[PDB]
Amino acid sequence: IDPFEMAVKQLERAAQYMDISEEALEWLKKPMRIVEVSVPIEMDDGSVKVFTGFRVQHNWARGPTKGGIRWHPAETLSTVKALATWMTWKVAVVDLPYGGGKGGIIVNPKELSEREQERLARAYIRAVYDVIGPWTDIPAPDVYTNPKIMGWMMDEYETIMRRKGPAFGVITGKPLSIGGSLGRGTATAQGAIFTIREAAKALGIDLKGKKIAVQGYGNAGYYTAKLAKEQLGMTVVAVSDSRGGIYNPDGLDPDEVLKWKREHGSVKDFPGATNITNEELLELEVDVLAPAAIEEVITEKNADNIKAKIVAEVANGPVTPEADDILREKGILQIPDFLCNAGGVTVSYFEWVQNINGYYWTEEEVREKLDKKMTKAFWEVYNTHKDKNIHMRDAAYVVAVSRVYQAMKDRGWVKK
Ligand SMILES: N[C@@H](CCC(=O)O)C(=O)O
Repeated sequence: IDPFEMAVKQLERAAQYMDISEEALEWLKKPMRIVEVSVPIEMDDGSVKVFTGFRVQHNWARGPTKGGIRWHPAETLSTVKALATWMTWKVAVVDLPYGGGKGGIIVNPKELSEREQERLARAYIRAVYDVIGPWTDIPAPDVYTNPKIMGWMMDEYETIMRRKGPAFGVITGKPLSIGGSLGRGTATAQGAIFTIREAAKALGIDLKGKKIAVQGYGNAGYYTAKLAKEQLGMTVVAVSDSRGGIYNPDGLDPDEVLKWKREHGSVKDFPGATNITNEELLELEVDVLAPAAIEEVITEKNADNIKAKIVAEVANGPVTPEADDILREKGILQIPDFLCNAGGVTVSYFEWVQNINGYYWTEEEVREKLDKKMTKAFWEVYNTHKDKNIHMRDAAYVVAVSRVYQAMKDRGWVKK
């Protein structure tokens, strides 16, 4: 199924639940600027290979667009457009002065050396310089892209820009040595934890000593479990990676689980825990469940058997819309996927602010500001959910589209 068409259908479903003019919907259904460029690099053997690069800016009514760059062999122009459309709503729901943007290169980075990767980043910057900038379009790290490529890209942009302005702020996710920001490694987990705490407050639940289950034990899942156990004082009872899963009644130690996974390549055979599967984790009876792994793990097949009371969609769209309806019917409070993991883009916004201002904050200030933003966004989404009697995902979509529509109307782009 085409990603851009799914995004458009999602937008139309959201518009069904709110009062928006037809011209505004038609404007929002089309990216405002799409740039496709050729990216030529010199290979180590001396030959020149040309790659295809994309840079889609869906909307910039609220401010400069924001979005990461993907380096995937199966990259398409439609995926870029859909992800830029999603990024628009993601930055709108958390109330940032940002638009929607996305970039990508059709390349397999596993077969590229470090020098070839640097050449690719510099050539991409040289190609898309005319449509990016500190106040025009701020790229970010994404799949198969790391802060090292961000630093290379920033260096190339500063070289082209002749240091005439805040070249640090042209791109986020940079190393701390060059315009980096603190708390960029646990941004998603921190935002998810804040949203879970706000959900527990809204449901009247004391999380102290409660049970949490985390599916996926990568960067987001591990840090989410660790932060939950530390800050929320809850009991982490079960985790699971792509290989397998483990379950413990009393509770596990996430640091020990990560050490075991590093030692043996998987979380399986952990002492004091019973080896289980991802599925058995899904129907595990816990107060909070945080799927932080491969998307679409909750479908119609297993929606009715979910015993979780709070489902924090840390991953990108892990719940099927029919599964969404089934979970809403049972009275389970869900958190929209693009609202729960909005901590990363919020911390990227903080990094951009620090780069623009030339003044950098500490870990405590970043954590406090992230807490404030996540708490306010979640409370607004929940209030819309309760007032309009619609789904949480639908409420978040309504909030984001309403903000973007108001920004468009204030600019005079749409007269209705
Ligand atoms: N948060 C975005 C990435 C873009 C960014 O962090 O700036 C995503 O994972 O979809």
